[PDB]
Amino acid sequence: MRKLNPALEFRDFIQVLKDEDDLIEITEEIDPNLEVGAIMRKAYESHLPAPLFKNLKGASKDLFSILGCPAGLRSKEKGDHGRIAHHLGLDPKTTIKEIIDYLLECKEKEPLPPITVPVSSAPCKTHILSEEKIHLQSLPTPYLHVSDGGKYLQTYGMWILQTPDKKWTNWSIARGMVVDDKHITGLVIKPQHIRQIADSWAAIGKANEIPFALCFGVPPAAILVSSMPIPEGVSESDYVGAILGESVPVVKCETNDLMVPATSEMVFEGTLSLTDTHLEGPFGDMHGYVFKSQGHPCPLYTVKAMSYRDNAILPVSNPGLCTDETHTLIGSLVATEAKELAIESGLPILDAFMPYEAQALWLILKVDLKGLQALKTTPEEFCKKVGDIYFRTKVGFIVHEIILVADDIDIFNFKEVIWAYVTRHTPVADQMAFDDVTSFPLAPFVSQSSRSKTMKGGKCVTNCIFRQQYERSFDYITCNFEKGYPKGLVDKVNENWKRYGYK
Amino acid sequence: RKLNPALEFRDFIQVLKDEDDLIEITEEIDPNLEVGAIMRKAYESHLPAPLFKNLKGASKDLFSILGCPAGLRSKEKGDHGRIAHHLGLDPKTTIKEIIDYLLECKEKEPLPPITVPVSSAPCKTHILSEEKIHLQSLPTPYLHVSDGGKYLQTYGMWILQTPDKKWTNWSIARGMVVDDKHITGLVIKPQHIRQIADSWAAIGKANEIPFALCFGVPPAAILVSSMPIPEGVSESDYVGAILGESVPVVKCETNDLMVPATSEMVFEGTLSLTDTHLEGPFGDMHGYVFKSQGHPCPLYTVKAMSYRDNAILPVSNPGLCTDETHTLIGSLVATEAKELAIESGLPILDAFMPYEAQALWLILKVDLKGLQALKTTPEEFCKKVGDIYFRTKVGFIVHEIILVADDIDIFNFKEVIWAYVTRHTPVADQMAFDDVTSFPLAPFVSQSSRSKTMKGGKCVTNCIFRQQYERSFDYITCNFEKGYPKGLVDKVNENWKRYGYK
Ligand SMILES: Cc1cc2c3c(c1C)C(C)(C)CC=[N+]3c1c([nH]c(=O)[nH]c1=O)N2C[C@H](O)[C@H](O)[C@H](O)COP(=O)(O)O
Ligand SMILES: Cc1cc2c3c(c1C)C(C)(C)CC=[N+]3c1c([nH]c(=O)[nH]c1=O)N2C[C@H](O)[C@H](O)[C@H](O)COP(=O)(O)O
Ligand SMILES: [K+]
Ligand SMILES: [K+]
Ligand SMILES: [Mn+2]
Ligand SMILES: [Mn+2]
Repeated sequence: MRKLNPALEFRDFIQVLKDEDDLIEITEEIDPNLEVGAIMRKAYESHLPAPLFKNLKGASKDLFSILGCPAGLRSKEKGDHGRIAHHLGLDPKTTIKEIIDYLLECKEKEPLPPITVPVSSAPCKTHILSEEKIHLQSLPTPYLHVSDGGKYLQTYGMWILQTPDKKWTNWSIARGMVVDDKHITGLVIKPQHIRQIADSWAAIGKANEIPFALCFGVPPAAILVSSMPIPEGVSESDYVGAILGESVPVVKCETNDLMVPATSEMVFEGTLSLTDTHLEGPFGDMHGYVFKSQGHPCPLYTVKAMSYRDNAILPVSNPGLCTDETHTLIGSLVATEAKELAIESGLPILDAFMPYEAQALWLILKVDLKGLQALKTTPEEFCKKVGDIYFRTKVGFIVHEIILVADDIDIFNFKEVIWAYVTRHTPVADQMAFDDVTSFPLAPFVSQSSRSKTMKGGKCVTNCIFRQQYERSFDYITCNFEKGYPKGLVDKVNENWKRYGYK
Repeated sequence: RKLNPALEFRDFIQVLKDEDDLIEITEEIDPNLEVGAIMRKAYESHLPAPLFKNLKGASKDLFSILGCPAGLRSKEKGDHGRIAHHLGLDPKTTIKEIIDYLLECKEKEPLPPITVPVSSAPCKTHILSEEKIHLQSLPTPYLHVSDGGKYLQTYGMWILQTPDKKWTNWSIARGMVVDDKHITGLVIKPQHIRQIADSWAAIGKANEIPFALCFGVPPAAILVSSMPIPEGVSESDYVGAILGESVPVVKCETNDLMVPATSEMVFEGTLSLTDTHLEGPFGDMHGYVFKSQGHPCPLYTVKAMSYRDNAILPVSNPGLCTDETHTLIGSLVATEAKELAIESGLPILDAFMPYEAQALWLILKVDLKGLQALKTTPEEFCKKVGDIYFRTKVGFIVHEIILVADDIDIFNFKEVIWAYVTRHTPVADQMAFDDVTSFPLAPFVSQSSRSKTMKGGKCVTNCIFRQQYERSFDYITCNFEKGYPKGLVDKVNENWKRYGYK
């Protein structure tokens, strides 16, 4: 078998998961109407192998297979974050901390802008359809959740938009549903870069004609960085190239000047209008709900051209209850940028993480107690400093509760987090509300209350650092097996376990 | 005959053996740390309970240790089966069914204990008078690093009786060996051990309260010992109702208290509230040993002991979830919490204290039809709820009451945490109670200034959407079992193996 590069090539990503027994090719006919979604949910929820649906009801030979759960969790024996690790070309057993720290290290690497390759060598140019041959309604697009507002073709593809001055090309994920034979609609909302760039087209009189590309089965490093809140003005492609150690190979679109990854499974091209809008949503989302007939108009994308590979594969995320990509990518790439912001701001933080169990609503900051102690501060002042750094930023947008814990908590393990949360904060008294900051409109407690009108508040910083940890050493015993007892005793017990009779 | 694990501690051990849920460790184990460490490993992976048959320093009779008598075990055998066996219930009975059974038992005729012959009573097999009491000779475990001492009393039953003899209380409260004749332990309000002790102090007998301390009692008894049943009600009579028969008892050597005839060990003597000794710290239900944070507690003077051949000390070693301080303490508060909701007219279907929340969170499953009939608001309902629970003994340990609608399975922490984070606005949906009694054991209380006031720091958290207070609100829960029509869910489960899943 060839040497696999799953960060660079979507199909190598598929092969590496086969070789790890982490992918199940389903060859029997599966209905894109709910059945795909339901299988994906069953697989996410027990951390099982990713399904590749090779035989979809209503598919042509090329359009398409579906890959579900591309960044779901899997058994610990294989490395439970192996799928995320493979998007970055890392050892499958890498921890999430290491994943995060690698993304931060790649920020100081030389950015490698994309490299144009010949069209004759680019798999995404194998088939080219011009406008009259665009028939979105004939694609076997999944209907992912009951009461979704339409069929969501765009759950794990990359939108490419570029500023008018050509200086900033943004790659990002935002949901899109098929509206009719030629149109997609989806979220283009503040403070997302896709809206920022669309607005820069509006600012010069071209709100009804913004060029885009939508690419599926891009280099897995590209799709991951597509979900990451990197800074404005920074073209994702260049940071992808630093992650990969090589420039992303690209080709020009058929109908505009945008560059698309040469190994994409499927490329859609066209223009976006902010002034022609269509009812969109609802969509089963990151917090675990479909709220019925709660759609709202969004912009229309007119598809004008398409290109694709033989036997093309559509990667799909089907969000809901933890754990899926809206938790493993959205949350952790937020936590990555929250750590960066801590470094920028000088907060005494070791790590950051968004527990999956908290539906990417909670941001846990692991506080370096010595560094905290060096500030000579109080919980009230420190919680204010922290909330003020995070809750007015794009990075802090999805976050409604920042939880501060000492450096004895493994924040990446929710058994330790929930322990620290309930045992170390006094309800209400240890929580600081932030009334005036922008609410995340998707939080169900926000959207299903009068706060959906006012758009402000409902966020807090929760102090789970004991008062004495603001001042000095505080040595207590954590009462479990591994931490509670001397290393000699833990080993002795572990060595003799079978001999005792445990079977 | 038939084993009766509810009535006999040794039948309880036998049915755990019969289910491969008990490991008899026959090599030498040190009660210094090693027992407690083995126990922690067992609890934390829901493994078979250890029976330590050969403790360093033990005599032939005093003693073996059974750890984890109410720990959780594999779902295959019934994960709550140890608790079900304390009540003589099917081992696969769920904790909801356990709770509802305890509530049913409240309607049965109470059966007070019946005296049986001393000659037949196992707990009278060996009898020691005062001079032969040597508590330092017992292989008492040192359960956690930095414990204040060796806690003999973690899963036994204190017996105190009011001076007028109308109420005999059975309860568990920790106790450590002080010296060769004395134990010290918690005796705090609002617990009944303290309430009864105070009634003795009011008539000039604070320094001479009769007590008995019993180990390896009838498991139904040790379970009700951890339950906050009403004041004035003798546990023995409800334990009777649970068993379908009177607990068999015998009189103490040195006082008038009645002890279970099948007890493994009985210690007797006098409690003094006014002779105190440094007690603790102890690794307790919230998961911490706070080093050198002991406090003065009453002294128990042991004047007599009796015991069986080959006696067994049952032991609980608390800490991170899950152990008896969560499965018994929490669930038994929940049981009385549900009973209180019924008596107070709240529309509560079920109550539970998730193990993950270290018995600090009480979840109340609200009947939405009942809530809607109230025509109330969240603010009013949260007040009503906190007022009912936080001002009474049953609410003592609980710092946060979480209200959820009837679509949440409160026995499943995946649904509870999902509902918690998604359905309440941080701070705005929380109502603080400032003037209620704090649980002194909560680490956020003990390690703050609130340790000096003992007031406040409790809250009710509203996880019921605003619309659910008024009318129907049909939304889709985005998971496999709830999100999809039943026919599809069944179809996927039937075809799973054929897809290629293994
Ligand atoms: C991984 C992932 C990220 C989604 C996402 C999903 C996934 C799988 C979906 C498709 C399943 C459902 C909803 N999503 C949207 C989304 N951002 C957004 O504006 N609208 C969305 O609809 N995000 C987040 C978005 O990709 C991140 O906020 C990026 O930081 C945005 O890029 P930018 O920083 O360049 O604006
Ligand atoms: C099961 C159980 C219950 C403990 C307990 C433990 C266990 C295993 C320990 C021994 C491992 C550690 C600490 N415990 C104490 C405790 N109550 C108390 O006042 N002091 C305690 O030290 N409890 C709770 C007590 O048993 C319940 O609150 C009962 O409601 C008390 O009975 P009462 O209502 O008759 O007063
Ligand atoms: K991005
Ligand atoms: K009791
Ligand atoms: Mn961007
Ligand atoms: Mn009582």
